[PDB]
Amino acid sequence: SGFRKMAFPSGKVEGCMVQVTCGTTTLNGLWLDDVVYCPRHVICTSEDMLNPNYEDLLIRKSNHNFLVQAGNVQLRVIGHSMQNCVLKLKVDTANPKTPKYKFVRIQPGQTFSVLACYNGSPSGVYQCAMRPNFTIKGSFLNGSCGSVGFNIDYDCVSFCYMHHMELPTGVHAGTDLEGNFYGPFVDRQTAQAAGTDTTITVNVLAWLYAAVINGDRWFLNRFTTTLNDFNLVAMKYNYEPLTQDHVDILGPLSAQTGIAVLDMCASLKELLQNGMNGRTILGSALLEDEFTPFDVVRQCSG
Amino acid sequence: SGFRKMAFPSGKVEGCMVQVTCGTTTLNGLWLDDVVYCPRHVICTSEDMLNPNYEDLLIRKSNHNFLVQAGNVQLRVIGHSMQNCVLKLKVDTANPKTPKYKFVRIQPGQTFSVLACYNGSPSGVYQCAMRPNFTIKGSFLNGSCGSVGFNIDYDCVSFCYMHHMELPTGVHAGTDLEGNFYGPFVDRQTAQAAGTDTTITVNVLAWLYAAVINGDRWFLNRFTTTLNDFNLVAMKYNYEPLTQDHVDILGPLSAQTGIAVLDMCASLKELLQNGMNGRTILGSALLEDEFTPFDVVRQCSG
Ligand SMILES: CC(C)n1cc2cc(Nc3cc(=O)n(Cc4ncn(C)n4)c(=O)n3Cc3cc(F)c(F)cc3F)c(Cl)cc2n1
Ligand SMILES: CC(C)n1cc2cc(Nc3cc(=O)n(Cc4ncn(C)n4)c(=O)n3Cc3cc(F)c(F)cc3F)c(Cl)cc2n1
Repeated sequence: SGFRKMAFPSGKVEGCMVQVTCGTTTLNGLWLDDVVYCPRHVICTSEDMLNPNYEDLLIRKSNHNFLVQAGNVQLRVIGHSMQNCVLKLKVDTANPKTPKYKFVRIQPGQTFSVLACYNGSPSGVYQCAMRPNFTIKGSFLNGSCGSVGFNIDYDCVSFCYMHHMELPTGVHAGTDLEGNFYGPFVDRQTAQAAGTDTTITVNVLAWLYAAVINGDRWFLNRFTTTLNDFNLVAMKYNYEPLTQDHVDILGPLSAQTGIAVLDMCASLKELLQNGMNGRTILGSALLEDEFTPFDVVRQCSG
Repeated sequence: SGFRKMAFPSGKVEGCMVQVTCGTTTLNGLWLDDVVYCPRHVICTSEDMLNPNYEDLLIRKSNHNFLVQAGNVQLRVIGHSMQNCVLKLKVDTANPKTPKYKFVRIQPGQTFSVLACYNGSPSGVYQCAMRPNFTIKGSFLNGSCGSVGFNIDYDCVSFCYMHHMELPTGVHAGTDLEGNFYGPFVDRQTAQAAGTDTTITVNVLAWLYAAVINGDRWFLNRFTTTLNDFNLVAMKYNYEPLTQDHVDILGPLSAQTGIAVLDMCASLKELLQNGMNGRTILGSALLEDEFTPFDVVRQCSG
């Protein structure tokens, strides 16, 4: 197909990555104005990591225990606090590369760009989606803790994810920039399982709209459905139910193609019930669920 | 610990993107030190684009016919020349964000990051490969002309691609930074086909090693093959030959996984002859060929 996982240009975020070290424990942090944000796990020694008491651990730290570096350049820490699972270190220098920014908490299905970093040095950028079980299928090595995920709209970086940990199945878990985990996970080095995942229905529908835009439309039928009936069927096939917000974000694709959202729902319901019977959509037998309606419009229309 | 198409961080290149305008024709340029590089197609009017005589068109221009804009700042052009299909505009100010850089010509099968840009403004970043038929399967829209492809090694940006055009099939053609096309194409608005494409065998093997590293092993078998006998089958299926150099560069991945290169070849041979019978590898329903061995080593080990 002519669709790629495309990331946002990463330069605005690259200019904000720093390294934070407490003793020998080291990870990545995010320097915006005169504050550095990073996972509070940095304050753990190896022996603390299993079952940390973060209040007690933080109480015994002072500003002079935190080594924050921009490249090789040390930034002096002049205050510290903890908000949920994020440490906030106030530094004596406002980052001159700070972009316009927001902190946002995203829903499952939403996509974002990840800047994978090691020792405060950006290494790679890629797009990924928040799964319905609140994990991401990222690509992260040891030392990636504190890498961030983001979108860029207008000229403003919306930070939505800070990476904390790998789960036993190789998927990834983390927090928003206010330190609240996505999903039921905790920041301790214990085995935590993600729940069973489901397919992101709103994104599958966006993919079907993308196929229509490109002239691949064999799956359009003469039926419609109600949203409630569709949701009840979807859940029988391990598909997420649609929300009212999902119907709304499909609006532009519906308008562009002239296909009502609930008619697309009826078409997807036929595919769930009957399978693709050997046919392909956009050259594939698999339905893509990590392109949002906004991703589709970006790549089709710019 | 996950496998994604990962691009280089784009910030070093973002700082070099400008807009170039000649008359009403406009596209993207690359500002390094005191020179702006862009496709010479920019000197064409609408009527010229169908069948341009570029040396004629260029002698009919002066420095003041070129408008170069870097954000809200106009750069004064104080000289111009052509190098093959690349226009070089000397400006009166050096770019302070110029990275350390080189111009390189890549080989089919090699990968690079693309920074897609519109009207001099970076819009997205993604990884792609130079196809054996010297096209690229990019994500590019109208106005992307002059976007660049690059790799980053240490702190040095190696520019390898400058985007020119989309072919009727929806794939893309462009030049190196010395203005030579990859492939049999010309910078004329006329329908151009590429040669028949093949699959990049060494890259498929690298990606199968990535699959094994990430625990996806169903396709392994215990057949063995010689390099020659694998190559006879590969060529039958429109796969590129595997050379001894290819075998050598897969060595690190062979060592890591304990799977001899020719044992992986025997696995690939079976996949070509039998298909993947509805199964996936690393979530893909088809054999992926846009990851090089180095790509896999970098993403799976650092
Ligand atoms: C001795 C010094 C140098 N030192 C050791 C450290 C170990 C740490 N623990 C983690 C680091 C990390 O990068 N990741 C992310 C990840 N993504 C994919 N892979 C494979 N790894 C982790 O998951 N962890 C474990 C972990 C991190 C948490 F934030 C958490 F709440 C629980 C965890 F189990 C770290 Cl962070 C620093 C180290 N420094
Ligand atoms: C403002 C007005 C006066 N104006 C119109 C222009 C048209 C131009 N022509 C192209 C622009 C472009 O971005 N792309 C790349 C691309 N990638 C995917 N898509 C769908 N399009 C093109 O392929 N072209 C066509 C094209 C470009 C060449 F460099 C070439 F040698 C032959 C071509 F047919 C341009 Cl470049 C500027 C324009 N300005």
